[PDB]
Amino acid sequence: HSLIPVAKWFVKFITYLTQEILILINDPTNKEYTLVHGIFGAKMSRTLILSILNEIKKVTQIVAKFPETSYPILNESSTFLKLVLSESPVDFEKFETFLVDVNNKFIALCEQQPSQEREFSLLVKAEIPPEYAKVGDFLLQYANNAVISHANAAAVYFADTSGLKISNSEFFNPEIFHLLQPLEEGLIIDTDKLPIKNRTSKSFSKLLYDDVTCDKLSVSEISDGKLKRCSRCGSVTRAGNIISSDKTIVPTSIQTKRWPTMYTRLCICSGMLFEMDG
Amino acid sequence: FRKEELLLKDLEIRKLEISSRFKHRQEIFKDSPMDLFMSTLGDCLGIKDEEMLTSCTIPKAVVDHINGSGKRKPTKAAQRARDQDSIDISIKDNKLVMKSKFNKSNRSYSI
Amino acid sequence: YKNKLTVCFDDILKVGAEMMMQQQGFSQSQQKLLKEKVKLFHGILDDLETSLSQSSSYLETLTAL
Amino acid sequence: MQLVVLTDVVERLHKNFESENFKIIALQPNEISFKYLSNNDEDDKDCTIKISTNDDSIKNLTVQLSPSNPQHIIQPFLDNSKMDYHFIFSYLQFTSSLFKALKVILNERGGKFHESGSQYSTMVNIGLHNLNEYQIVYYNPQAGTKITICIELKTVLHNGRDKIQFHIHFADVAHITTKSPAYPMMHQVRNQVFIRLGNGVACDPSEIEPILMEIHNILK
Amino acid sequence: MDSIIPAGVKLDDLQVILAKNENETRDKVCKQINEARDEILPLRLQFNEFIQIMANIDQEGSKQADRMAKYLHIRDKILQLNDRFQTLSSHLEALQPLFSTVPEYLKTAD
Repeated sequence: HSLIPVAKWFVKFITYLTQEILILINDPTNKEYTLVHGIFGAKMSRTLILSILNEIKKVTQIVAKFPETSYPILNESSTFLKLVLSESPVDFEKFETFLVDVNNKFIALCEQQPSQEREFSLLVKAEIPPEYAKVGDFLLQYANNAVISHANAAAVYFADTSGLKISNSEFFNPEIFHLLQPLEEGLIIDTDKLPIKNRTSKSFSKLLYDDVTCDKLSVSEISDGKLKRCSRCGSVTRAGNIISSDKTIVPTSIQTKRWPTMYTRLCICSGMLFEMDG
Repeated sequence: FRKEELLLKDLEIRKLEISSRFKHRQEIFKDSPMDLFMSTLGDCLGIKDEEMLTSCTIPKAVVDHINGSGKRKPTKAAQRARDQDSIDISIKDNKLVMKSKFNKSNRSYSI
Repeated sequence: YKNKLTVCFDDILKVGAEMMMQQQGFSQSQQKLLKEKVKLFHGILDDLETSLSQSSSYLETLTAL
Repeated sequence: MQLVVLTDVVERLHKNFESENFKIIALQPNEISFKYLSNNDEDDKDCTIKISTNDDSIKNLTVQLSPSNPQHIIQPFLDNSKMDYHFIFSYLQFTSSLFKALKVILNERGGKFHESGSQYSTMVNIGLHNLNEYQIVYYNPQAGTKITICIELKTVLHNGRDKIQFHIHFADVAHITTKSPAYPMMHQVRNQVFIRLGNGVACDPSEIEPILMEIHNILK
Repeated sequence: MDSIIPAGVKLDDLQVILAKNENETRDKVCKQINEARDEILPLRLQFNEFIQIMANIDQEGSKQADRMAKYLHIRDKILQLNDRFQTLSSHLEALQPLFSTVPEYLKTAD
C-alpha cells in the first residue's frame, strides 16, 4: 500500500520529459530547455529505468501468479498496482522501447568516432558538443514518431506535472531565494541578519510535499513536529517515524515500522537529517 | 485477534449485501432512472427506506408474490430461493424494507 | 430532436450510473464520457436554436412573399 | 461615498487596464461610460458599468456592452454569474484582441451589398458554452457541412508556473476523413498550421489577432 | 392546444388561409418563437448551475439534515427540468404543423 504514493511521482516524472519532447520540436534553438538532452544521454539511467520496468513486470507477474486469497478485502492494494500501470496516460511498453533504441544508437556512434568527453557531456554537462551538432538533430526527429504516436498528444501537453520539486526555486521560499550579502562580506551568513519572518527553519522551505515516499503532507503531520529537514539540499521528510492511522490500509492503533526507517539519520543526498524545530 | 477478523468479515458481508442490493435495485426500478438515482444516492447517504419518498407507484402483484400471504401460497422453490439470497426483501405499502442481519445498530453508509 | 433531448438527460444519469456504481477515486474514462456528454448536450442545444432561427426567418420571408 | 468608490474603481482599472485605448467618455453617478477598445466613434461607450452604491461600497457592478461592441454576446453570462469585478476586468483585457478579431470576422460577412453576386453559402455565427470558452461554427445549409472552431481557456505548465492560453483547435469530433466534400479546406488548414502539437494551437493573446487572421486568410 | 393549422392540408391552401384574418396566427407564432428563444438561454444557465452544484457536493456539508434539504432541492430541480421538457415538447408540437410545410416546399423546389 505504501508504494502507491511513490508510484504517483514515478508516473508524474516520465510525463515531464515526454512533455518537453513536444515543446522542443517547435523551437530547437531554445537553450533554456537543454536539460532534456542530458537525461536521455545518461547511459545507466536508460538501463536503470529498464531494470525498474523489468522488476515492475516481475512484481506484477508474481502478484498475478501469487495473489492474495485468504482476505479479498486486502486485494485492493494489489489490484490498484495493476490499475495505475494500465491507466497511465502513456504506455510503459512503448516508453520502454524508447530508451532501448537510444542506447543502441549511442553505442554505434562511439565506434564511428572515439571520444570520451561525450560520456561526461551526456551525464553531467547535459549538453551535446558543437562538433556533434548532427547528433542533436536526431533526438528531435526520432522521438516524435516513436512513442507519441501511441499516446494522447493533447492530454500530455496540458497535463498537470507541476510540483515535481525538481528545481531549487520551488524548494526554498521566494522571500530568501536570492543573494543576501555582497561577496566581499563572505558566503556564510549569521542568523541575526535574516528577516524576522525568515529566522526559523520552518519558513526556509516549502512544507507541502514529502520527499521519500512522495506523498502529500497533511496538517496533522505538519504540526506534530515529528518531521525532519536535510541540512544540505533543504529537503523535508517525515521518514523514520510511525505513520498515522489514516495513512494505513485500515485505521488502527497497531504500530508498524515502515521502510522510511532506513533514512532516520541519513538523507537522500547523504546529508544529515535533524528534528525540525517548532 | 478477533477484532480484525470480525471487521473483515463485516466488510465482506457488506460488499456482498451491496452486490445483491444493486442487482435487485436495477431490476425493481428499471423504469424510473430518477427513482434509481435518488434511491442509490440516499442509501449512499445512509437514509432508511421508510423516510425517503417515491414519485412513482409500484404494482401490487410483485408485493403479493414476494410475501405470498395472499390467496396464492408462496412456492417452496421460491422459499428456497429467498433462503439462499443474502437479503430479506419485502415491500410494505409501496415501500420496501432493508435491515442488516448481523449488525442491528445504525450502520452509517455515508462516505 | 425530441428524442435527443430526452435521451441526453437520461444518458447523463446513465453515464453517472456506473460512476456511482463504483462509489456504491474516479475513472478517467467515465470523466471524459461525462465531459463529452455535457459538451454534446450544449452543442445540440445550440444546433436546435440555430434551426429554430432559420425556420423562423423562412417563416417571415414566405409570409411576406 | 459614491465618489470615493468610483475613484477606487478607476484606480483599480488603471492598475488593470494599462492600454493606449483606455479612456473615459461620460461620467455619471449611476453609470460608467468608458472606452477601452479601438472603436472610432467618440460618444459610443464600448463598456457600460452601472453603479449601484450602498452605505459603504457598490452593491453590484453590472457590466453592460454596446450592441455595436462585439462583446455583447457574453452579457447574460456576466449578468447571471457573481464573479469578482477584478477578474471580469482581467478577462476583458485578456480577450479584447480576440473580440476585435472576431469583430473583423463578423463584419466581413456583415458588409452591405457590394454589387457582387457572391452569395456565399457559409455564414459565421458565435456558439457559446460558458465563460471559459467561445466557439465559432460555420453554417453551410447548401453544402450541408459544418466548420467548428473552439477556443477554450486551458492551463499549461510553463517553467514551473501555470499559464492560461487560448486553445484554438478543431474538436475531437472533427476526425474528418478524406471522403468529405468540404474536407479540402480543413485539410489545407491542418497542413498549413498543425505552438502546434498536431491538433491544438495555444497562442499568446498579444499574438492571437495576427495568427487568427492567418487562419482567416485561408477562410477569406 | 388549439390546432390553428389543420393536419394534412397542402402548402398552397395554408398560404391562402394565412393571407387573410389580419395575421392573428402570425402574432401567435411570433410570440411562441420569441418565448422559445427567451427560454433557450435560462435552460442552459440553470443546467450549468446544476452541474456546479453536482461538482461542489463535497463542500458546505456538515449536518445530515443539510443533505436532506440539498437533495430534496436537487430532486425538485430535475422535477422542473422534466416539466420544462414537457412544456418545450408542447411548444414544438404546436409549431409542428407549421414546420410540416418546410419539407414539402423543399422537396417541391428540388
